[PDB]
This record gives sequence, structure tokens and C-alpha cells, in this order.
Amino acid sequence: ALSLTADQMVSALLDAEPPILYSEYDPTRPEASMMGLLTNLADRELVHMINWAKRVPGFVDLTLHDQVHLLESAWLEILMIGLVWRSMEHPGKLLFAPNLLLDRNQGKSVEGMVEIFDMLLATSSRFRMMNLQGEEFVCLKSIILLNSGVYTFLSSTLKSLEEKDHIHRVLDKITDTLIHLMAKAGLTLQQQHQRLAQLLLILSHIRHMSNKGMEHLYSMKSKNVVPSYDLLLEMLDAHRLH
Amino acid sequence: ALSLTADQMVSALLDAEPPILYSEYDPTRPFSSMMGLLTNLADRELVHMINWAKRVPGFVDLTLHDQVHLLESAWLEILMIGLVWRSMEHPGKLLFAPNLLLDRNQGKSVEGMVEIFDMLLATSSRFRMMNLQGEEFVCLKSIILLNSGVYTFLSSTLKSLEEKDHIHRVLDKITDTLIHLMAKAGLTLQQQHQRLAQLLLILSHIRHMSNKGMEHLYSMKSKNVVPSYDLLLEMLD
Ligand SMILES: CC/C(=C(\c1ccc(O)cc1)c1ccc(OCCNC)cc1)c1ccccc1
Ligand SMILES: CC/C(=C(\c1ccc(O)cc1)c1ccc(OCCNC)cc1)c1ccccc1
Repeated sequence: ALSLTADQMVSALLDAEPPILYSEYDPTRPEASMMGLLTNLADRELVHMINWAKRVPGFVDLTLHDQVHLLESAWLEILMIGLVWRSMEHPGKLLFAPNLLLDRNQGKSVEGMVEIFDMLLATSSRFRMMNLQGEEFVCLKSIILLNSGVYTFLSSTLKSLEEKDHIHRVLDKITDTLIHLMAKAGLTLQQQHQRLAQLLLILSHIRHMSNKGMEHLYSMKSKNVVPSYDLLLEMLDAHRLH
Repeated sequence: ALSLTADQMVSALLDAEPPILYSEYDPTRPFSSMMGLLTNLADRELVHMINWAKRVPGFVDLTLHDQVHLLESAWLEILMIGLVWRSMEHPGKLLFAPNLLLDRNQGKSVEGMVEIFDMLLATSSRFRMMNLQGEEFVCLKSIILLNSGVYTFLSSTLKSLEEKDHIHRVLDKITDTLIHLMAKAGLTLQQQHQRLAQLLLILSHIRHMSNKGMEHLYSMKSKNVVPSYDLLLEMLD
């Protein structure tokens, strides 16, 4: 897993991509329905996200507790970068699903999105201006999975030191993979390091948007909206019986 | 400022460093008051932060309104990365000021720090394990200033496009500078790109910690605690 080539890593990540899901509304029927639609869509995406995470090279080498911690920290960032990616070719709008495309004025009335709708649109625009490639996108999504929770392993066991070292080794292999993609494309070494930094700085903005989103979700005080550690544990703690 | 060499950029940033300030308490009186000490310390740091920002190459080429927007987004991240930096050589503790060093158990009783004390300690430990250098630290703090608010200008005027392009040129020049520092130190090209990414990924964690801190500050409902756009505007004028 730490022995994949860059091309093999990219191939693995592309193979592991989850599907784009639909909103569950009757398209023959005529608000506050937006949060209901989004909550339902995110619930169904989360199941596929768990399957995807298990195929990110290196991720299933971690303990199940550490897998759960990472997913707990990252899942809304991962939903949001997917949203931004799908919206890249739809300026001024967010493609929540192929049947749920909203513009900014419509977003103005979506619960919890008073700040974040415009932040997501700006991110999508930035991706378009950089001409972000699918291979780069899947690298960034893997980086979020591995990085977002790594500085909150409040554990100091020998095993935890081993876990963090591994996570940093996988992150390093993804950095190498991103650089290789840029070299294949013919970028100079200076352009490669500049572009690597541009992409990684966007991750800080995705964290920001996720924190603002999570603030809203907790404010709802709805028992099942933020996935619990124990729920994520049940989905990740698979048997081998299938 | 887009014509500085990497070495000149580093010297400029090192020259521009703000001082380390002290907490204001009677060192002869007992101890227990932490949020009051920290809000006062942050208030006095903010004035020096504005002077520092104006010496970050490229920053004053921006409009006043865009300078305010950047500082409004970034100022707690900038305070927090400074805190993490001065705590690097104090494992298990946070050096809020040279006269205000608290351990983890003491942090347990500090308002608003139920989550972020441990997060700041983890960041300091990560800086120590990477052997972060002062030259790298000042580059990262400048990146935070230029990056944190750049995807929230919510403007598409020709002037705004010009402003965003400039911000990214300055960011690109700091990336070049970071890479040059790593090359001077003898890192291979592979080690350079890996270390650049490690450093920039820590910035996401600094954003996380600032958002958690800002949530607590807004919860205080204290009129002067979160600096207003208009207050920052007066200081930046
Ligand atoms: C930014 C849109 C958004 C959400 C979203 C973003 C990308 C997707 O692929 C699917 C849903 C969001 C995500 C999760 C939501 O509820 C969690 C349900 N249990 C996992 C509710 C809404 C939302 C909006 C307001 C507040 C927080 C998130
Ligand atoms: C992490 C410690 C912290 C803060 C701190 C961090 C680094 C410093 O150099 C100085 C102050 C902090 C910062 C700002 C505070 O009030 C803002 C006052 N107007 C600018 C209050 C506390 C704090 C603690 C709880 C909630 C939010 C921030």
C-alpha cells in the first residue's frame, strides 16, 4: 500500500470513486423541504463514502477506532468537496444532485446556507479557474480523509505513534502522486510546487465551510443528523460474511 | 514586492515580526480570570498584528477594504499560530505569554478551551516533530493572512479580479520562498514537496481551531470581543 506507484495510486482512487446520487423527490410534484432533501441525500452518500474510504490505500491498515475518528472529522468536508467538484461546470449554481440544481437567489432561502452557499460557489469558481483535473480531485479528497482528524488523536500509546506515522506516510505518497500528475502534464518544477500549494490551501477553505455547516447541523438538535461515533463504528465495523 | 528574491522575502518577514507581549497581571497577587487575561492580551497583540500585516510584502498594495477583509478572516488564526510557535519548546503546555504558562490540567478550567487546548498542544507537538524553523513559521503566518479570506471577497468587479490575482501572485512567491528555504537546508526535491505539503496541511488544522475559538467568542455576546470590520478599518485606515 506504501509500495504503489503514483499511477497505481491514481488508478486505485479513480476506481474507488462513489456514485453521484439523486435527490429523492418526485419530479412531477411541485423550501424547508431543502434541508429535508439534503439531509436524506447526505445520509445515502455517507454509506457509499464508507465504502470509498475503505478503498483509499492505507486507510484499512489503521485500527477501526482510528478509521472512525478520521471519518467523524472529515465526512462533511468530503461531501462538500464533492459538491464543489460537481458544480464546477455550473457557474453561479450548486449541483446538489443532477436533479437538484439551485442558483444563488434560491440558495438565499436554504436553511443553514446564509454564508456557505456563496463560499461553496467561490470554491467551485476557483476550481474552474485552476482547471482542476479529476485525478487531482481524488487525491485532494483522500488527503482530507487522512488529514482532517490526525491532530486530534488524543492518544500517546505506542500504537498511536505507529498510526500517526502511517497516516503521514500515506499523505506523503499522495503528495508525491499529485506532483507526478503535474509533471506528466508538463508543468515546470516551479509550477508544480506552486500548484500543489494552491490546491492544499483550498483545503483550509473546505475545512472552514465544513465547520460552518456543522455549526448549523448541531443547531438543529435532531438526534440522527450528525452521525455519531457509534453509528460510524457500526458502518465501518464490517464482518466478512458477504 | 513581487520582485523580491526568496532571501529578501524571508528577511522582510523576519524584520516585521511582532513582539511577544506579556499578560497584564500583578505577579505578586494570587492566580485562578483566564478569559480576561487572554482577551486583554489579544487586544494588545491585535494592534501589533496590524503593523506586521502592513509589512508583509504585497499586503498594502491591496485596497483598504480588502486588507480589512483579510485581517477580519485571519486574525485569530494568526494569534493561534503564534501561540503554537511560542509553545513548541514547552511540551504539554501552552505559553500564552512568558508569564502565563498553563498545563493541560489547568487548561481544563479555562473558558472556551474544552476542545481547543488539546488541539493547540497537538499542533505544537507536530511543529516540534517537524523541527519547524522560524523562517518557515513567518512564511506560514503570511500565507494565513493572504489566504484565509481570499475566497470570501464576494466581488467580481475588474478591481476585485485584479486584487485576487495579486493575492495569488504573492502566495505563489511565498511558496517559492518556502521551497527555497528547504533547498538551502539540503532537502531533496521529493523531501521539499513533501514538507511543503505537511506545512500547508497544518494550516487546515489552524483554521479548525480558529473556527472553534470564534464560536466561543461570539457566544460571549460581549460587544468588543470580536473585532468589528469598522474597528479593523480604523486601525488599518
Ligand atoms: C452545503 C449543503 C449541505 C449538505 C450537503 C452537502 C453536500 C452533499 O453532497 C449533501 C448534503 C448537508 C450535509 C449533511 C446534512 O445532514 C447530515 C445527515 N446525516 C449524515 C445536511 C446537509 C448543508 C447545508 C446546510 C448546512 C449544512 C450542510
Ligand atoms: C487559544 C487561547 C484564546 C485566545 C488567545 C490566543 C492566542 C493569543 O496570543 C492570545 C489570545 C483568545 C483570543 C482572543 C480573545 O478575545 C478577543 C479580544 N478582542 C481582540 C480571547 C482569547 C482563546 C481561548 C478561548 C476561546 C477563544 C480563544
